[PDB]
Order: sequence, then structure tokens, then C-alpha cells
Amino acid sequence: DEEELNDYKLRKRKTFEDNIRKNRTVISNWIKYAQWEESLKEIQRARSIYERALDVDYRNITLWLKYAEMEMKNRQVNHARNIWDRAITTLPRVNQFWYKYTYMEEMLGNVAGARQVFERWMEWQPEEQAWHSYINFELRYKEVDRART
Amino acid sequence: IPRLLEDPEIHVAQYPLDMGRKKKMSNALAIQVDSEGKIKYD
Amino acid sequence: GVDYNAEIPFEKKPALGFYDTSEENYQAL
RNA sequence: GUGCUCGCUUCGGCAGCACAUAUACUAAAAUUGGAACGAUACAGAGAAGAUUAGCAUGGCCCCUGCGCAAGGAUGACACAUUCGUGAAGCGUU
Ligand SMILES: [Mg+2]
Ligand SMILES: [Mg+2]
Ligand SMILES: [Mg+2]
Repeated sequence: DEEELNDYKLRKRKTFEDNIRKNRTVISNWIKYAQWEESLKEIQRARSIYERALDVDYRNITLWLKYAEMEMKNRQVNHARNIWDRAITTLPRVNQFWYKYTYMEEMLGNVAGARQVFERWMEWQPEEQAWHSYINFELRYKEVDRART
Repeated sequence: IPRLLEDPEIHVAQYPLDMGRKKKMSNALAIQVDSEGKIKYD
Repeated sequence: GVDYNAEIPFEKKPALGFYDTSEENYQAL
């Protein structure tokens, strides 16, 4: 343990950095690195990795999903909330972000929050299915007037 | 008389809804609404 | 040499957003 | 410090005035930690079976070079069968 574990981390950690520096992008390297630090519960490091990966390629939707997911897995609700907001702000067209964002809020219990999100979403005049999901959302509660509106 | 947030003369510490009485140093950056409308999520 | 194993190479503390990250800390291995 | 007050006034002292106005990583020290391309030792040149010519590309790698020239090993670095979960959304019986 105390030192023996440590050396292991240097070899992995250093290797991860080498891979990234060599290829720069190829975000499977970024992601694997993030995952490893997440597994060791060094999530502050993980956050920085994800942010660095975003600097390289902010459009990559798998990256963002892995980032938000990581926060949620560690019960870091408010971090996740921030991240979701960013994702939808910079890549509004990606419907996956919206669906997950509303789902998370619903799970947390924040119906008002979810409603707010959906109202933002609808401003983009999206797709038939999105509207259906908003209506269905309302219909999981009575809220028939809202649905009709 | 109330002794709860629900309910100057009182001469009591009363905090009526949610003004914090103990240090938190909370991260959150104040949510804002502008004039009539919107939570300024931007 | 110590830009790795001593001190976090380059650090970006995450930006802080409408929620409380003060409380959160994480477990050892 | 120099000169001048028909200064006190002898030639000693004292007084007044004018002129002259701020040097300096203060050390003649003490401490404190990266490099020699030394020898030694191990090992031993990219590309395809081998032997080799090279221009390149990229930069938390340099060196020589006045150089936007050219060299440094091309400077080094670059490692055919056959599917199903789990969750969510939408439409239908
Ligand atoms: Mg040759
Ligand atoms: Mg050359
Ligand atoms: Mg070369």
C-alpha cells in the first residue's frame, strides 16, 4: 500500500498523459483517463480531465454525457446541474442532452425545474417527438390544462 | 410570538423564510430574474 | 519530474454553478 | 573647507554671512540547490527479407549555426461463421 499503490498510479497516469500528448485528440484516450481517475475516486482530477477534453473538442456528445454521468454517479447534483446547463447552451440541437436533463430533474423531484427546462427547450421549436415528451411529462401528473396549452 | 419562519417589535432573532443564520460559504451564484421575466440561465 | 507525482500538473478547479460543491469530498482507495 | 564682514579685535579664540548639499546591487562574505556528452557499466541505427539514399509531418524535445540557409542517424521522439442485455422516448393492439 502506502508507496506501492502510488507507483502504480504514476505509471498509469503518466501513460495517459503521454497518449494524450501524442495524439492530442482521439478522445477515447481522454475518456479512458477520466474513467480511471473516477474509479479511484479522485474526482477532482477527473473533472479537470473532462474540462481539458472539452477544450480540445466541445462538440463531442459522448464526452459531455460521460462528464455529466460521472458527476451524477458520485451524487454531485449541483455539478451535474451546471454541466447539463452548459451542454444545452452550447449544443442546443442535441436532443440527448435535453432528454437526460429533464429526466434528471424529474428523478430529483424538481417538477418545476423540469418544466422550466422544457419551456427553454420548446423555444428551439424542435421535433414532434420532443413536444410529445413534454406533453407526456405533464400527463404523468394530472395537469391536463397544461397539456392542452 | 411565532418562533417559526412561517408567521422589529418582537425583539427576537426571527428569520422569516430562509435567511441563513449560520456560516455556509455556499458556492451558488445567485440566480437572477431581470425586470419582468426570466431566470437568467444564460 | 514532480510535475506529475507531487503536484497536480496543471489545475483547473471546476467552475462553480448555482449549487453547493462545498460539502462534497471523496473516499480513499 | 575657502573667502568676507573698516565683525568683537587681537592676530588666539569666538560670532555672523556667502559659497559648497545626500554615494552605494553597501559585503573585502556566508549559505543555497541544476549542469560534464568524463570514465565506467549495460545495451546497440528508421522503412520490407537484408543493406542502405533521403526530403518531409506534429511539438510541455532539443543542439550547431548571423541566419527566413544548412546540418546534427532521414537529429531524437511516433506502437469467418453469429448476437443479446439495461434504461429512456414515441406511436399501436
Ligand atoms: Mg545515410
Ligand atoms: Mg535535417
Ligand atoms: Mg527528422
